[PDB]
Amino acid sequence: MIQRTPKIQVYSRHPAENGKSNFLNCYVSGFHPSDIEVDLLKNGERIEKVEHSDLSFSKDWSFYLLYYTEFTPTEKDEYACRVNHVTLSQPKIVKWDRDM
Amino acid sequence: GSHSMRYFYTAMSRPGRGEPRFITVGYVDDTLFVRFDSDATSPRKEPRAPWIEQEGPEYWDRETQISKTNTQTYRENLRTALRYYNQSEAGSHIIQRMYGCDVGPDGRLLRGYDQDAYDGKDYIALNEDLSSWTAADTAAQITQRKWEAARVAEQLRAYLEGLCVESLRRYLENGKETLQRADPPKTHVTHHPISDHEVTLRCWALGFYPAEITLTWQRDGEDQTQDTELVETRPAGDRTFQKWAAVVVPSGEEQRYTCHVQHEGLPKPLTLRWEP
Amino acid sequence: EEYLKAWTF
Repeated sequence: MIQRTPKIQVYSRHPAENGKSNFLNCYVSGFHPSDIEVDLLKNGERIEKVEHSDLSFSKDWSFYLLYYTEFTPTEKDEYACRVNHVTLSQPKIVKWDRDM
Repeated sequence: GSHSMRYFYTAMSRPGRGEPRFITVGYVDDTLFVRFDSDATSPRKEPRAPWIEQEGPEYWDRETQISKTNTQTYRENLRTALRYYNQSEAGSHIIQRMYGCDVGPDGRLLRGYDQDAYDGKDYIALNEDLSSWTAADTAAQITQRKWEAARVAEQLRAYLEGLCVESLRRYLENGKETLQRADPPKTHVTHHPISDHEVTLRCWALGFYPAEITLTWQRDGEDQTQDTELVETRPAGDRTFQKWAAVVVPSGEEQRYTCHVQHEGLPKPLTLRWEP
Repeated sequence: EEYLKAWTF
């Protein structure tokens, strides 16, 4: 049967401002089947207690979820989403970039 | 404005790992108001919006019952789907349903829906007439025959023109401070040099509700569909949505490009430029 | 508000 690979975006709820508290989000979308593993990373390492939205889907039946955690961005602290799904042979890492 | 209510079911089998998970989520437009999960500690329909908390204990009991009964229903459906497609009982499969109603600004039924999919593929859909069905294949025609025999469309039709629109009308009045407020996008154009010879112009839209939005770039008043990178509208986490459109442009040519924004919360469409 | 019934395949 047929499988669709997740689309990935890492972004903040509000425009990033160093030392100013915010939310880091990872929005995975366009995927099928529904099972997915998404981590938010801080300098390479799994942020604990990340929360997520309830499983829903679009008109084409492809699923989507928001994963989110509080964060205070800084100059040098790197941030990323790490995503795995049956469609991917390896976990996909996507870095946070304040201009994306 | 025009509005919609939708219920989304996902039923996911997981052989070796218990009975299929059943999830239901309800939406008015782009706002989730209710949820149910069979994998919850004590599964019930839960409020997800302040304007639904209103409804009394009987509402919550009656809605929970519906979801517990439908858990069994969609679990049977999954077993049946295996047989109709001659599939093994070792694989994991998914059934989804969407159903609900659209209403116009006077709150009259614009159209109703009832659609199922199996493994991300169309299975059966109630047609727009609310009287007939479209089966995607010979498996789904068995269901159609069963549903035709049982006069299912008639029953959906009574619901869709009746309770679906009555409740959405009530939800809209109770949640009118948010459901009937459109928030316009906050828009700006950013500038990111790529090379000596090329730059990215990125047109942002932030803080908007509902999710619908058009963001386009023009060069000398001509649409740049092929030459624009357009991200999927993403949620911010505070009810609002975000989007951006990007164009790579030659150095010195930034003023030939204009960003155009259309959104419900905007009385007229917007035109933005890179403003150095 | 949901509809009472769902029907099997």
